[PDB]
Amino acid sequence: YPQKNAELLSAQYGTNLLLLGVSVMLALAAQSGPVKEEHLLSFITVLMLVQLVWMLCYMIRREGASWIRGGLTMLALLSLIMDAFRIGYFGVYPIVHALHTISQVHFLWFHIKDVIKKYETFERFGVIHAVFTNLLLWCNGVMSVCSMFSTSLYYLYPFNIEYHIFVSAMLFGPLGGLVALASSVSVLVVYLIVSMFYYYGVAMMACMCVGSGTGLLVYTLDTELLLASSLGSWLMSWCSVVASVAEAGQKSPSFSWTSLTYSLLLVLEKCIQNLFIVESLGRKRQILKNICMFLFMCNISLWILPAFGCRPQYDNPLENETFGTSVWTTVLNVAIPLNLFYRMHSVASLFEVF
Amino acid sequence: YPQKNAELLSAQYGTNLLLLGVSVMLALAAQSGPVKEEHLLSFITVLMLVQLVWMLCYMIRREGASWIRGGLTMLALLSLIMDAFRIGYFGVYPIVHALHTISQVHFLWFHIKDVIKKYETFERFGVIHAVFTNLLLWCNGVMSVCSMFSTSLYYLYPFNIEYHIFVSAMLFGPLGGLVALASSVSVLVVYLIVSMFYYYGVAMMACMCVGSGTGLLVYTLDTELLLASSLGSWLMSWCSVVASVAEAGQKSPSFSWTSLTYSLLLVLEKCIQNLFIVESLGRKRQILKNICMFLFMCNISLWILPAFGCRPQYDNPLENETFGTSVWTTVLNVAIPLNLFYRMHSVASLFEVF
Ligand SMILES: CC(C)CCC[C@@H](C)[C@H]1CC[C@H]2[C@@H]3CC=C4C[C@@H](OC(=O)CCC(=O)O)CC[C@]4(C)[C@H]3CC[C@]12C
Ligand SMILES: CC(C)CCC[C@@H](C)[C@H]1CC[C@H]2[C@@H]3CC=C4C[C@@H](OC(=O)CCC(=O)O)CC[C@]4(C)[C@H]3CC[C@]12C
Ligand SMILES: CC(C)CCC[C@@H](C)[C@H]1CC[C@H]2[C@@H]3CC=C4C[C@@H](OC(=O)CCC(=O)O)CC[C@]4(C)[C@H]3CC[C@]12C
Ligand SMILES: CC(C)CCC[C@@H](C)[C@H]1CC[C@H]2[C@@H]3CC=C4C[C@@H](OC(=O)CCC(=O)O)CC[C@]4(C)[C@H]3CC[C@]12C
Ligand SMILES: CC(C)CCC[C@@H](C)[C@H]1CC[C@H]2[C@@H]3CC[C@@H]4C[C@@H](O)CC[C@]4(C)[C@H]3CC[C@]12C
Ligand SMILES: CC(C)CCC[C@@H](C)[C@H]1CC[C@H]2[C@@H]3CC[C@@H]4C[C@@H](O)CC[C@]4(C)[C@H]3CC[C@]12C
Ligand SMILES: CC(C)CCC[C@@H](C)[C@H]1CC[C@H]2[C@@H]3CC[C@@H]4C[C@@H](O)CC[C@]4(C)[C@H]3CC[C@]12C
Ligand SMILES: CC(C)CCC[C@@H](C)[C@H]1CC[C@H]2[C@@H]3CC[C@@H]4C[C@@H](O)CC[C@]4(C)[C@H]3CC[C@]12C
Repeated sequence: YPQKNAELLSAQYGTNLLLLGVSVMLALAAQSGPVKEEHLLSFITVLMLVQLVWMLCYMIRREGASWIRGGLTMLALLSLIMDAFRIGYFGVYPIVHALHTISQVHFLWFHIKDVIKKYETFERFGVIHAVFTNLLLWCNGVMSVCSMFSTSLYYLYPFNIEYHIFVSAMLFGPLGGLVALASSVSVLVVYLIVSMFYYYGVAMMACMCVGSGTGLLVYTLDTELLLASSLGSWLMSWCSVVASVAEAGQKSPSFSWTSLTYSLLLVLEKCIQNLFIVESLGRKRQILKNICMFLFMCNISLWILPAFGCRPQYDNPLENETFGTSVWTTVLNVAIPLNLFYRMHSVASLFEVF
Repeated sequence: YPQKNAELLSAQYGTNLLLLGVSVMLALAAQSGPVKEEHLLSFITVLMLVQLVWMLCYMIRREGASWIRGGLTMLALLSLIMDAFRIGYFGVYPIVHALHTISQVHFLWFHIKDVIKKYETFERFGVIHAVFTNLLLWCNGVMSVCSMFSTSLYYLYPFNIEYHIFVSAMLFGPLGGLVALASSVSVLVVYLIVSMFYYYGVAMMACMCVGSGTGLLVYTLDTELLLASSLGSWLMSWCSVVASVAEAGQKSPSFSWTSLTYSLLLVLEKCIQNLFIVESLGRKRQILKNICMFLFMCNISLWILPAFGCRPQYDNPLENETFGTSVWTTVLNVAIPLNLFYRMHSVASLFEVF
């Protein structure tokens, strides 16, 4: 049997798998009579069950990496406690999801590395199924003692979405840094006990742009992953830029050239850092070392801030009136958990450079 | 200067170019105060002007293929008369668009082939700009004597969108066939002078599936283009399948197992034909020849039918109540002009096989 056809036929299966999801999601976004949320939960439940069964059949037949695995396991633990909370609240979906999570963690830990290397068409259909089950659970995620459950679900939400992003992915000077690490926590605490976030972010992004530009002046999977994760922040930034300029057209002190500069600096920071990292992969070596140090000790600060819930973007009245509550909320729900992945990738890459 | 960075930096530019569009489109879909349609028209007008200027600078510095060029030129002629009608109705956009169309046609005809071969960073930024200007004009297209203008704009609409698809692309037995060619016109005329369309399509897709399957039993850019264009019909089909099943849950004779079979056959037909074509690229040779003949003389029939305006899908009350008028309309607006590209590609490929 020619094996190229398996790549094509499986690929067609995979895209039909995604497109069926889109159809059921579209019929749900419309909030029409015939399609209810339970139909989407049933659908994906059926896809997880199919996956589990595939893994069981595989086990029957068989009669950098450290950072990736650590991130995967910790995200899995958070996505599993997310289900412990859902199950505690009361349906069926959180149980199949918990089983799926446990399965994925185990398979990725022990087999995806080299066991799968020797393969034919069974694995080619299995992997595509897993990729489009995860990449469709991220869709469902993004779309979707009462205060105890609400608080825990809030804090765990970006980690469940990031979990799905991370699994999708796999299946398919120094003094300023050290001060910044303490400042991140200080900003978080004072926020919990708005404008400080934007001022901190602008100052931090300007310093990062200067550092990375200096490093460039002194001078394929990683580049693609950096760009793929960068798109979340780029979308969020351009939404803020469009709303800020549109309001700036009329008489309004809303923007105060602080949300526009912030958004443009975020775009510039990412566009420069991606090149610095890609290029990195006698007296000048020390400054390059200081650049690598100051940069990842800064990356961590901007990764802790959204990770611990200080995110003020959901409370912005400008881009909610401009884009709509559900649209702006969804855009933030996409950009935030992907940004939490990008920053860790950046830290690990800069560390390995150093 | 290292040239790899140009690929990365230009790529970042290109995706930011797309994301800015998305932001302005999102602020427009919301139909909020600050963003009007004129801001989107101004935006893209600015991008075309930039492109034109790029081409002028390029000309200053310089001090299968037949089917592709023919399709491009005829689509350009239809997209240009589209502007002749818009200009006749009265702003600025149709004039810049006409200039853009004339530019593209000329550049693609004489230079894109080999003149650009010798290049550095100017061309790398130029091509990405052109790709994301066209691939964003397709977005605007899809979203958007009065009866004379309405009639002409209706008939020319799929050809303007297909024009943008085609340009995006480039920048980045026998007796049954002969009868089918006459039947396509007969069906078109009787439709203009509904159920016949669905019965014809079901009969035709079942015959195509049998032919292609038989050919497979007897036994990289083209495969990717076939899949990329197939996704339009796959989305449209899964929308019909989801709405049909959801209605089938309740007591309803709407589906009548004619829209569900049609949609599933369309998916199967495409999934089998894509493999037949990819595999194709003593006594059994004659049947294979008959298969190639019967198939492209059938492909043409299903390409003439939507091309000449017999498309009844816009009048479906089921998938408009199920998905919403604007959503179902948009889905058809995507699937139809892409399907018109797929079928021509299929005919040209089968012809070359024969
Ligand atoms: C890298 C490749 C394999 C995937 C590319 C990312 C996808 C996961 C993205 C691409 C476009 C996205 C889709 C864009 C638009 C919509 C429409 C949206 O429907 C709406 O609610 C709009 C208004 C309405 O219809 O109510 C629901 C999510 C969905 C299907 C999307 C979910 C995420 C998708 C599939
Ligand atoms: C990588 C490149 C080449 C692809 C670029 C595609 C992105 C620009 C897409 C992918 C995900 C999309 C988003 C995914 C889903 C939605 C859902 C939609 O929200 C709704 O569900 C409708 C509101 C309601 O619930 O009524 C608004 C559009 C938005 C934010 C989409 C906007 C466009 C995005 C960012
Ligand atoms: C092959 C690569 C380079 C591109 C992939 C195809 C894109 C051209 C597609 C992918 C997802 C699509 C987007 C999906 C979702 C939306 C949301 C949509 O906004 C809505 O109207 C939803 C509800 C609302 O917000 O009112 C407008 C079109 C847009 C931006 C899309 C336009 C076409 C996009 C960018
Ligand atoms: C190639 C693979 C890996 C990517 C799959 C992405 C598709 C599933 C995306 C690309 C284009 C998207 C469509 C582009 C734009 C819209 C606009 C949106 O319509 C609106 O503008 C909102 C209605 C209003 O105007 O109020 C509804 C979703 C829809 C049909 C999107 C549904 C999801 C689609 C088909
Ligand atoms: C990885 C895991 C083993 C340890 C850390 C992950 C955290 C996200 C988890 C671990 C246990 C969780 C806590 C237990 C229950 C709590 C209810 C209420 O009072 C506010 C949130 C509340 C205090 C939770 C916040 C998030 C926590 C702290
Ligand atoms: C690798 C990475 C994915 C791990 C992330 C772990 C964090 C999400 C965990 C670690 C410890 C947790 C905190 C401890 C208890 C806290 C008190 C109460 O107000 C609820 C939030 C509260 C402040 C928690 C927020 C989430 C934290 C910060
Ligand atoms: C390529 C081009 C040179 C020739 C064919 C392309 C067609 C899509 C174009 C050519 C001229 C166009 C016609 C001229 C004006 C007409 C107004 C009204 O009575 C109904 C539509 C109306 C009759 C148009 C239909 C579409 C036509 C027929
Ligand atoms: C290569 C490909 C992109 C070329 C497509 C050309 C067609 C769109 C053109 C060719 C001739 C045109 C027809 C001639 C006049 C017609 C009478 C009136 O009722 C308006 C529609 C009317 C029936 C036209 C529909 C569009 C046609 C069929």
